[PDB]
Amino acid sequence: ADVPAGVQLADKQTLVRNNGSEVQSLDPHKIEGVPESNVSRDLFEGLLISDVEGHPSPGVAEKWENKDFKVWTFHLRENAKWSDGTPVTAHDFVYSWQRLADPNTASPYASYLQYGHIANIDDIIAGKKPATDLGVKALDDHTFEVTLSEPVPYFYKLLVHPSVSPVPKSAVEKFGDKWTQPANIVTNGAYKLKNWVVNERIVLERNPQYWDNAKTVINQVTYLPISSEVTDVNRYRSGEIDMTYNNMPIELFQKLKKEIPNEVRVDPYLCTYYYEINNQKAPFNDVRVRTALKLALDRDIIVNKVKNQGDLPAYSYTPPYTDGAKLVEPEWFKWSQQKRNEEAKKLLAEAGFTADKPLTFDLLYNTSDLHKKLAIAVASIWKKNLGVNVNLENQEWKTFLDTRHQGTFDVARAGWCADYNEPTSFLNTMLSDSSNNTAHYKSPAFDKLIADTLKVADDTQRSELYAKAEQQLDKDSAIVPVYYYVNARLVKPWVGGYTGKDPLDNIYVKNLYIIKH
Repeated sequence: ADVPAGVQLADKQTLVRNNGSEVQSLDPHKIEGVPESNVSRDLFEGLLISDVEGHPSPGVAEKWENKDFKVWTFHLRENAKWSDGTPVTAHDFVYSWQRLADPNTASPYASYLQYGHIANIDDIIAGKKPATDLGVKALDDHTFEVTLSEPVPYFYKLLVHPSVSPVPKSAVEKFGDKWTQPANIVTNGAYKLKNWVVNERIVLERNPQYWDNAKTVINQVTYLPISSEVTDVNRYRSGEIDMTYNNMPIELFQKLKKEIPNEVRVDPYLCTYYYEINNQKAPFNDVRVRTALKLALDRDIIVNKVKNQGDLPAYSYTPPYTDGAKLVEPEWFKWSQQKRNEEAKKLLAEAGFTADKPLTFDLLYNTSDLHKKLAIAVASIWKKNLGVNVNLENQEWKTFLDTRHQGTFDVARAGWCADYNEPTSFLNTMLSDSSNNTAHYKSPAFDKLIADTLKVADDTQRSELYAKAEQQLDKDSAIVPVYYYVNARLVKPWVGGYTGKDPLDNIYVKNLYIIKH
């Protein structure tokens, strides 16, 4: 943290953050969500990290070079250490990226190495080559070299994500799935794990071995698993919580802006809220059905009447304000809702649905006040505008994500936030073979457009191809875009260091501090 001249620090430097749900895991290779990543940034540090405004900055690597954007060489700081006092080396990164690539680890982020195009990853994912063939090597203990199969100019931006953080081989091997328990875990970020009570709290304490430990201010941070946004705001206003999770309750938000305006932080956020359709399951494998659901949803009602929290109606998957996005707004989005409804009802009638045999399906959402109220409104809207019946189903976060990967669903509430600020951070998740493709969408035309983006050496042609890929996704109605999120949360006046300037919201508790109050 960089404490401004003159601020008086509180005597007790502790923080309580709500984290939206119980994490899937603390293992960097077994996670894919925001709550998981929130805890991961405090515990495990990769090659680079985001600074307080979101810029990619030195992490374990203090400096790096690239040759033709294909061979990237990272110089690791000599004093980077694990919480047991042992050095973090380039060998730790070799082992870790191999474990991420290995099919036996079954990481949801195995395709992150395809997104960066590390040499040989496709054959490794498909089991044709061993993970030791991955294009990474330790040139010495403090030098990690990555070789890609084609130039990737934004490659370093991917490196702040948890999936490419190091994991301690000795603990993983000796303890297996229990390596992340407090007694066994070894970490290299600013904090160490003190307590992990499932569905109660995660407590982190400062890691004295962290290389930048002298600049860490907060001594202990607790992460809570509260999925009710109303309850989170209640425990923030009672004094227990210092920073809520950034999902806000419909019940109280309007009230909050007028009662405590200075605590309500609302900033840009590169995330998209959408209904994910399972594209491989009839009748959702019919584009007419998917288009009808997309058009009949009334975004103005949801975004402006039901939610009204500053979100913008969405017509794409990649947010239009992503760095490099130059998207073409489709004609259906400019139409009136009445015209969208007619087209939708027409496509459904063409699809074979009638009043006698209506379209009836499930709408899965993870437990949440926000998601439940929005799914009840969407169910109503679809019933009124299109005559479809939906059965709402809630599941806790970890189970919800597993359900989506299994494909044991019809339509699911969904949200993707960028991992690096560039359109492929969204677009690569819709590639046929992506480990993050929970839409189960497979389009050779879409895959080809994205493959062609690194076959050109021009950001204008790249942007044009990203626009065309969005148009292909839209023409196939792979998803139902609803709105582009804003990052809205409550932060007590005494929490210093949270700028809100990073549109990826990659907060590190090592950057915050408590002002005397």
